Amino acid sequence: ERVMFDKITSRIQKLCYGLNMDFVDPAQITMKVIQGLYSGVTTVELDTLAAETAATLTTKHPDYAILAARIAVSNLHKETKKVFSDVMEDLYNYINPHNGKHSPMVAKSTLDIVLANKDRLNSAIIYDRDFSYNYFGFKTLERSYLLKINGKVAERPQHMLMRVSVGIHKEDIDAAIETYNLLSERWFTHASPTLFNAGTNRPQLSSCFLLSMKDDSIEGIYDTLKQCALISKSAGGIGVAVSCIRATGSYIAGTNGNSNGLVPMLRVYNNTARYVDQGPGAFAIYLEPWHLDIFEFLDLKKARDLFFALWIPDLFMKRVETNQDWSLMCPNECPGLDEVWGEEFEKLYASYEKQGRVRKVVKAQQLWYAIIESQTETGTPYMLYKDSCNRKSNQQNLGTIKCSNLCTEIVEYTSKDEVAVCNLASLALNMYVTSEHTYDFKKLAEVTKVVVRNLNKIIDINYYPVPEACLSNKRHRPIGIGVQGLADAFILMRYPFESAEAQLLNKQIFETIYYGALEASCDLAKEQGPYETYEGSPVSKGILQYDMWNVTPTDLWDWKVLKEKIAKYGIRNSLLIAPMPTASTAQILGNNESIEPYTSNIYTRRVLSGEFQIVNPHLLKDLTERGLWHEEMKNQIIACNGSIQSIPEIPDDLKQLYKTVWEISQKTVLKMAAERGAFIDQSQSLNIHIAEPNYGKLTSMHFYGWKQGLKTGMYYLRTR
Ligand SMILES: Cc1cn([C@H]2C[C@H](O)[C@@H](COP(=O)(O)OP(=O)(O)OP(=O)(O)O)O2)c(=O)[nH]c1=O
Ligand SMILES: [Mg+2]
Repeated sequence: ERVMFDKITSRIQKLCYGLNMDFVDPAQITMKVIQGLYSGVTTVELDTLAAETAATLTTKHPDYAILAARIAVSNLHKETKKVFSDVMEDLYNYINPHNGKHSPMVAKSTLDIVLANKDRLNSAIIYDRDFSYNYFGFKTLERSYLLKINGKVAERPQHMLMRVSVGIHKEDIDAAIETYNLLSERWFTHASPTLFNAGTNRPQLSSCFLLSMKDDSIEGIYDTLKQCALISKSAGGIGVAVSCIRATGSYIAGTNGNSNGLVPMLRVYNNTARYVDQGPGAFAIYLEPWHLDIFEFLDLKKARDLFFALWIPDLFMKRVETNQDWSLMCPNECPGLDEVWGEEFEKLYASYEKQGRVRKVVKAQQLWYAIIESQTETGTPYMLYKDSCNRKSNQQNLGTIKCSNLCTEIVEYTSKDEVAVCNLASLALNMYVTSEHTYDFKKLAEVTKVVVRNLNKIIDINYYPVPEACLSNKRHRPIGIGVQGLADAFILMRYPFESAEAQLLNKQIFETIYYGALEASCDLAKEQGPYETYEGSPVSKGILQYDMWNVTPTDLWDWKVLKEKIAKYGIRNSLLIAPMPTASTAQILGNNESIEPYTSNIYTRRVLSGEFQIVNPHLLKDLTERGLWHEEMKNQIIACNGSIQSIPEIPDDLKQLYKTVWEISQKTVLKMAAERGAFIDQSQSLNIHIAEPNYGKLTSMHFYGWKQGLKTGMYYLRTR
């Protein structure tokens, strides 16, 4: 009797294994999916209509997103070949059908390793792991990370991961399989470039590059510009130290004229970033605040493809705080201020002052408030503390570090002959919480060892866009291991972000990563010898990052014994740790970004023409299981900008747990950054969230960060 309303309900019901059926209701999906109408429709339109329908119910319970993903994945599975070696073969044999030209999508060398070991590699893969993404993390993979033939996905998520593994580990099949298992289980992820390009020809595997301007001359300026344009060709973020370029109106000997300053120079850099965007290039431009063009620099963005950062010496900060004057200089009149830091900077700068080699004197506080006025409008410039960066860098023996990278986590040496490179991965901190609410530190360490070994192998396979990058990387072998899902780990342990329980876990997590990392880096040194510039470095003198912060680790790990291992063998890598923003990879694994708390408990994702409302999944489980969740409450939470603090019916323990970043003290945020920072040998990407900007309050956040010892005081300022 008409009927046939279940039928499709059963198809949906089939993929609900393990979901919370108190809130997931297949019939609800079918009521919208039916309206399926059509005589000419089949088993392909629903699956995509049911997946979309399930995904909009993510606001009723999080398992709807898991159901949406299973529907979408099983659908992808039937439009895809199962066998890995066969997808790689088709990727290689791709003839671009309308230019005629053979255009292989994987490297011949990769495919040949694959075909030579297909039985082991094909059978190592477990396709049910493709079902472990939530809908939105799957659609991100589908959009950018799975190779397409015809505009039709050929790679399963498993196929992509296995390519990446073989791409990294080559003929080492044991390694490749181990890394496959870690990645497919989600214990860590490689950074986006690695996922895109490993196993391909053109394996541009790195994330960001750092440059110093070659010299203060048209010649110099345009070599650097070229270098930037070549790097931009290959998935490059860029940081550029620009302080050695002479100021506006300074004398040019050879044309008897006057320099045009930084601004019109940077117009060229800005247009090169717009122009070379693979076909959206972004350069971060780093200036020291003594440079005479500082005011015009802080007023420009008010240059859309440039991002601005101050490389700040302690002296400037002391001058601001004691209300003294601040001398602005042209680097051509006063050379080498950017080649030197700390005492040696303060003395040389002071000496130019005593000589009256000064182009303008301002009150330090006039410049200070130009800076924070800039930050209020654009949220830039980024605030980096030059002297902290150098004082606590294991690359010290190389010389003064002139800048950081696009996202402020990388503090590495650069020069005329060297472009610094960021080789990146992240650990998924939430995955290490046991089902018994304890933190598995030993597994964390063991995973970090694997990441180190992979990042070292990447240094050696990478396609470098300029030879100065290659030289840099091979000489010092730095690596940047970050994290994601710290907020999620806290919540899974039931710790409020500001609680003493989290503050200790926070310190222990990062003791552990630095420990494992050093341990693998030392094991690699035993096998292959220390990196070339290791003799001289603070680590070669028995000094580790925490010693530079005058911090004593907790009792969790035996540092005495590691130091003996390092004293004997050295380490393979000049630097190891750098919590980066993880914007794209966090969105794939379904964690919150990096070290950041949840910015809001309700947020939207776009998926093509779709717009989806998502509730903090930890929160939504808590609210649903306490019979508190309904639509009228969702709308109250939206009306309070994602806060649950003024909703009377939520118990105060959950309110503590689900504070948004706006409601968490930024002083605490900056403090925990300094505390884990003692075990981070580079820096960390650290935004400040102040609800409504207040010049006094911002000045006070900056000085707190500076005094805590942070290398990066502030990435972006966010106001809402
Ligand atoms: C030639 C030129 C230089 N400049 C700036 C950019 C460089 O930082 C700076 C020096 O340019 P240079 O090309 O070095 O000029 P120069 O060879 O005369 O060198 P010097 O004066 O050192 O003896 O002048 C302009 O702004 N516009 C110009 O047209
Ligand atoms: Mg010159």
